[PDB]
Amino acid sequence: DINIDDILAELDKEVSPQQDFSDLMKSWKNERCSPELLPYPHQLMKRLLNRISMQSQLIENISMGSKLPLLCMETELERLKFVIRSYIRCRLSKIDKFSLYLRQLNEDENSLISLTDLLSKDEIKYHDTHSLIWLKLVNDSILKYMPEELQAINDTEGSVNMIDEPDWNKFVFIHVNGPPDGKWNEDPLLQENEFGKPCYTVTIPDLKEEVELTIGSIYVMRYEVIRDLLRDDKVALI
Amino acid sequence: SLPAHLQQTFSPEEIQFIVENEPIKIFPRITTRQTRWQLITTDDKALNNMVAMRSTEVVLWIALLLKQQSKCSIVAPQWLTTKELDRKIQYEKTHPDRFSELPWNWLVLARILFNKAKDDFHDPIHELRGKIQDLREIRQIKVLKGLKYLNESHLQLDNLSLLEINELRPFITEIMDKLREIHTASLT
Amino acid sequence: FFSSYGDPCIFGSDNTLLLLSKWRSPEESKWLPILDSNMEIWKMSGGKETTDIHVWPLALAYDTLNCILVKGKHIWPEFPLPLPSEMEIRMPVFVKSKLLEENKEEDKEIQIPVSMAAEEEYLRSKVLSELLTDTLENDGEMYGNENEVLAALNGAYDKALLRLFASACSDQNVEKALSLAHELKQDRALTAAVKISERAELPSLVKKINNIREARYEQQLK
Repeated sequence: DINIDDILAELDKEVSPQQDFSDLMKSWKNERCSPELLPYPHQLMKRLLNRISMQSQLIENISMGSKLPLLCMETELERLKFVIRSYIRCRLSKIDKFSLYLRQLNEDENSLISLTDLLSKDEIKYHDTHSLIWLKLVNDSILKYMPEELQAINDTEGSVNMIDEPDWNKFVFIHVNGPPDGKWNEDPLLQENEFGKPCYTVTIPDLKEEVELTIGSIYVMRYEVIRDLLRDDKVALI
Repeated sequence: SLPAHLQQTFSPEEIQFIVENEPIKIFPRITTRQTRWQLITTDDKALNNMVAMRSTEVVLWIALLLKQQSKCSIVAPQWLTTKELDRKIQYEKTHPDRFSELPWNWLVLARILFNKAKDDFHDPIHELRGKIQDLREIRQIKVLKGLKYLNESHLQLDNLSLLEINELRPFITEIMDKLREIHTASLT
Repeated sequence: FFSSYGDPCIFGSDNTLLLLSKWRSPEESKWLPILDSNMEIWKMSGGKETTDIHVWPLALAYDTLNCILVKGKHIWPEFPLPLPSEMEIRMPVFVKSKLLEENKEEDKEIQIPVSMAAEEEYLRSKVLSELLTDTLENDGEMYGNENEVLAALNGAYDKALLRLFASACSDQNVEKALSLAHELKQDRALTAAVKISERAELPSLVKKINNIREARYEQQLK
């Protein structure tokens, strides 16, 4: 019999502050779990901080001018500020642990990414000056007494490597979202399993093995194996 | 800098905070439709356009904020009823490996609504408190069977709740990491 | 009680809701059956006779009944007051035996032919639009937006008719399809009907629809 659902669809059809907070929640949750330091959202933070300032002035103006709407506005601003506070504290904690690694990544002239791409201006200031403070402390206290072959602080060639770096093979929990627009027919990686949902396929190279990541199922997976799909928002960390 | 207990995981307070951003259905006892709310992380139209005893949808934290006072009443989710919970227990017993398809926030939302909104249910609350317990016990049996398959490569989970995952996270990931270290050391 | 727009309404001992239409015009005033509670509980129960359940009405808000769902011996509520429920009106068109045959987890609500659903929607849209129109014609808008609801009802009305029309075309009943085409309002819908007729491979009906579209375009130009 004659289908018309498409005829009805074509007949029938004839950035926001809400979205930014969802992106902030996404960034916060991903930053907490992942082993590496993810790149800073430069644009989002500018817009959010401006909005916070304007809302604060509006609350003051209305206060100086029913109680309940003010209640809602005040506690909403508290809820918004808490997330940003937690997020920035986590990022600074990551910068403490990978300071020499980030410095070495910046000193490499052939690096595919610059340190200013990855970090915010405040983070750059913190990294630079904190490294000098720590360096002065150990340089005078310990290294002043060592012979010239052992006076380097970031030595790679010694019997133990003095530089730490992320564990790229850490296990993480994931939830498979698919492409964000619902465009299952457009995603080139998204093949299909038999009589069911679409899926992605990944190769785990130490074992020479494959797995199928169906939409909507949860997995415990190595970080490096799923890094590209995470960067493309095909999956989200639980 | 960050506390030691927050290096790799979310505390239950953060889990409650995450769940509180979801929408929920309410009956208001006052009309706001013709100051205005002027929120910045949500829609603002719904709260500005309320009419008494007309059903509407808002975020859960504002819903609990209103229900603190006379001004509001909360409609329970449809899965949170005796008939549906009976069917889910039967599914759990019937399929001895699969987890039943409850929503990702079922434990958190049940233990919020039973405290803040004990008066707004239709079923007797002393039966719901029993059936929630039955579901959690059966799921714990199924979890204890699954921890015999920790391995060097991966694992699949389905319909396991957020709080249930967060409860187990530091054990699964640690033991799995050490099995990986032992295996790769023999390859190198 | 009176509706939320002053229409007279009453709930019968048969547990049916009746509304008086066209009361402003005595040669056109008429009583309309707009909702049967028993039929709703029958479908809700999966086609079962849960006579332990009773409906206690409260008030009518536009298209939706406010009511208490009472269970047990006594067919009326008690203290402390249980919370109310909300329920939409729908036209009485269905048959139990036919819907059981169409249907043929154990309590799952019975599945209905698309023809019945579209028919019921078109009737419900028509009645709702007429009542709202009469209200606006005499008493105007209270709030400044009810015309938009009336526009939505007209869209739903043509949409329901297009599905029924397409069914008639798929059955190749040109006579019934043409009779249905007269009842469509917007030329958007008539254009869709032309496309539907092309899919049905009915050039005679394409011709006659375009005759109607040209005639109605002339009436629109006049």
